[PDB]
Amino acid sequence: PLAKDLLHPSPEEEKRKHKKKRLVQSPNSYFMDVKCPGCYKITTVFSHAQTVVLCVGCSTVLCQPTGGKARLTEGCSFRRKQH
Amino acid sequence: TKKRRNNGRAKKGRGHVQPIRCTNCARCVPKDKAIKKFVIRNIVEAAAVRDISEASVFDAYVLPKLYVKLHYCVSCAIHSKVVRNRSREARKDRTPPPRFRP
Amino acid sequence: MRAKWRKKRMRRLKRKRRKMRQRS
Amino acid sequence: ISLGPQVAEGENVFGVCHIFASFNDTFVHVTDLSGKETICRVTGGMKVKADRDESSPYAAMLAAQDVAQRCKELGITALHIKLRATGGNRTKTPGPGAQSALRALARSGMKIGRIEDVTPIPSDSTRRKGGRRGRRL
Amino acid sequence: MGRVRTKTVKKAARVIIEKYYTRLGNDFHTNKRVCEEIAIIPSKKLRNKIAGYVTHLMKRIQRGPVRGISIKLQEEERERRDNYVPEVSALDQEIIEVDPDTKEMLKLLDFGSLSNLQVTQPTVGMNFKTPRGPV
Amino acid sequence: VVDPFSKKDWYDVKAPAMFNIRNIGKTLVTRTQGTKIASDGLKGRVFEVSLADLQNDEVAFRKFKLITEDVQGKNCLTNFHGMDLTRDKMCSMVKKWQTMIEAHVDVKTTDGYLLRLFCVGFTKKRNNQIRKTSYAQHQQVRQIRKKMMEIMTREVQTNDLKEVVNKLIPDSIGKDIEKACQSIYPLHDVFVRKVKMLKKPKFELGKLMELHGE
RNA sequence: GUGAAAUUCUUGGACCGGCGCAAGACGGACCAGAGCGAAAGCAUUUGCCAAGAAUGUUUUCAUUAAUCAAGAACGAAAGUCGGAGGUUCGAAGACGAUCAGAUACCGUCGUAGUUCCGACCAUAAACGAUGCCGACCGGCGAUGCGGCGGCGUUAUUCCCAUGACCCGCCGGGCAGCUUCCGGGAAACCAAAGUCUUUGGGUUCCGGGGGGAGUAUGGUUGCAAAGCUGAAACUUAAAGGAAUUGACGG
Ligand SMILES: [Mg+2]
Ligand SMILES: [Mg+2]
Ligand SMILES: [Mg+2]
Ligand SMILES: [Mg+2]
Ligand SMILES: [Mg+2]
Ligand SMILES: [Mg+2]
Ligand SMILES: [Mg+2]
Ligand SMILES: [Mg+2]
Ligand SMILES: [Zn+2]
Repeated sequence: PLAKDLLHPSPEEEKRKHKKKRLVQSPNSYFMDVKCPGCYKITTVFSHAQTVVLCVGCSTVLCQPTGGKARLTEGCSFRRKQH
Repeated sequence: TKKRRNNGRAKKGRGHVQPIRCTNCARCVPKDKAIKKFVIRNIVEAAAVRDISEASVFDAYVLPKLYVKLHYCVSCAIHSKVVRNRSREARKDRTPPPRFRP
Repeated sequence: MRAKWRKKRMRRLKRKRRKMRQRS
Repeated sequence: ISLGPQVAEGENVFGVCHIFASFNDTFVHVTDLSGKETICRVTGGMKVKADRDESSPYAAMLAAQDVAQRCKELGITALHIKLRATGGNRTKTPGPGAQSALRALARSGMKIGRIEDVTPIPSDSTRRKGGRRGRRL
Repeated sequence: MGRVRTKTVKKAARVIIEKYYTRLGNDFHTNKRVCEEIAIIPSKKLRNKIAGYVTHLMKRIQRGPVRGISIKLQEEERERRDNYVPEVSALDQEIIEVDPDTKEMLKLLDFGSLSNLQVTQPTVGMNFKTPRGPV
Repeated sequence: VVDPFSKKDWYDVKAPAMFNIRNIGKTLVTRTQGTKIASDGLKGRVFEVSLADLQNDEVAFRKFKLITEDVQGKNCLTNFHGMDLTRDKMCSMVKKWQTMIEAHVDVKTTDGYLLRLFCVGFTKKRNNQIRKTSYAQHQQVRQIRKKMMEIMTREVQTNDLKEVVNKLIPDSIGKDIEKACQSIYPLHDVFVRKVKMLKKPKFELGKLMELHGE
């Protein structure tokens, strides 16, 4: 392939490439909002949280820090923020 | 001239590999350099299986095997004819020789 | 001569030379 | 009297045969079932007088034949096998006399039980003799 | 033991087969009697050696298609090849077993919704690829 | 000059009640002379005897020791001394492209017998696996080793030696070990390769009689 | 025990079989063109002590960096010093064989040593015979670690997580197969390429073969020795890679 359009890559190969090796850098992480059952507060947590996030209104754990991505405690709902 | 790319051994990302003694002449040889043969021989000769089966106190008795791992230095390996010299192109192949089942 | 044995011979000779020099 | 055990006909008595089939010589030792008490032991070296054939298959054949004759005369009619090589830090393959010895024990009419390799395998041994350059021949 | 025919006799035999296949029979002595007039042979020994190889070759011809050309076998070969079109097309299947993914490809090629097509149930397991190494 | 075998008498050897084939075999000893009593001559003998000639239709690679400690009449009374596997089976079980998890633990029974149990564990490649090797990571191996070291204790501590003997006859310990570790890393070929008697409790006679009798 | 023997141990029970006791080495098979470490090197279980890469990261400082005379740490084996221990193996040494001779290869015995602690030495074909950092330049299938995404299978449980396989993707590694990328004297090398179309940064280092890694001086060392290191003289070749032939116990 001697004529690859390096300057309009389709989002597929753009997304599968490494974050720094993208044409313009884009973090793979994001922010999500998490819903503990029985709580009204909408807690915004990092998708790669390294710490134990907690509800200020109830003593329960929300995400378990893991290698790359925080693992959300079961029974919790989450949706993407602004894609 | 460099005869073999791997220098006649399998040591790649290591500095030192512990040695073993050749089973034939008791020469120290690096473990990956040595030729290893895993011989699985019947404990009895095929010509004596019938005699042992007839002289057995059991009816369906399976013959035990003989599980032995052999290490040769390449001197003994070439001398005992387990390995052979090959052409320059044939040295580039690593496929084990065929079993010859029929 | 194998280079190792030439080296060993030369080391012997150097020891002897140092000995004779020390005797003076 | 026959110097034997009081046994029936449809059943049989079992001894233990230790074949130390090294090179340079072979052993056709036969003991009792516990192994402490021995019945008869003949070697290939006591059946040839040439010192070359002490590990030859024929010497083991003669020794196994005489062990069989002695055991039958005493009243032992079945044997287990515990084959052994030199072992230790030395070689693990049995000598040439193992095969002929076992074939002779079978052919002589003696019955055979469990066959087992009991060669002394080290979890790790001392330094094997010969030096790091081996046995130059 | 020491009965290998050379190129000379073999080539002469093949040439007279491909020239005089019609005028030859399975007999040795009949085939040795034609080589005097269909050729010039300096020796009687070489003549009957060629005759024997001709008998062998044409026995093989009657048994199979030897690489020495046989005109009749050429026409049966020809009529096999450039003929026998079956009455029904081997590519006119009333139903064709089709991938859902290739069905999606066909509708992206505007050829979805065709009656002769049946959507195969895609397999499950993804167990292709041979096991690596021995065992 | 005369043979010593005219001076030898024959004795029977009896397995415990744990084994249905009680009749192990016959062993001989020299008759009694002087102070050299034959009773002590029988005592302290091991009878390295298999399992299939002790039980009925079980595996042939299991192997038992059966020390002799008392003789009465023309019979020897034997008690469990240790079990192990055959050379052939053990060395066939080891294969390349898979890891061996071995564990040992020293444990005392309820009645004072002290035992050293050794266990082997082999990693099983899945039936649909394409990867040539089936290796477990070091922490996985450590977890399996700790799991089996934990589980062999409670099969020995809380209970007596005779039922230990008849429960390692089917190697239910090894089957349980295989079943416990599937959630960590699948195993396939798990046996208690060896046990060796370390200490014994003073040889109570009544225990021996009820082990042979009822 | 050997090719064959012999030295050697043996009716005072040697070899062999059994049960124990003790000692010191060594951690088989699993063990891989696999992992880790700056290299040397590192493989029985468990615990403890600190340490590290890669990965992950919309964390932080903001050029703090790369390479490096002098200098410094570590540095296989062997060797040296002091103290324990000395099973096996085994320089030196002794003997038996072999031989024309055999100060050897072979067999038997055996000191130092080989093992642990402490202290030296600073050398190896210490090799990838191949400096480090950075960028670019073909493909393919694997493999180790980490992360991400998915048909399905399996393990408990009632399901998801979590493991074990399957299929891909990314980052860092150990490598492999293929290629008229290109390079080279070629062997070969995806680096030994992007070098007469010669310049990314930087350290060391060679100038025909011997003499010679010698002499002398300096310096380190308990020593053995290590670092630095000539000249006279001699020589027309010495070498590297491939081709053909001859020869091969
Ligand atoms: Mg060469
Ligand atoms: Mg090295
Ligand atoms: Mg030779
Ligand atoms: Mg050292
Ligand atoms: Mg000392
Ligand atoms: Mg010795
Ligand atoms: Mg630079
Ligand atoms: Mg010069
Ligand atoms: Zn060798």
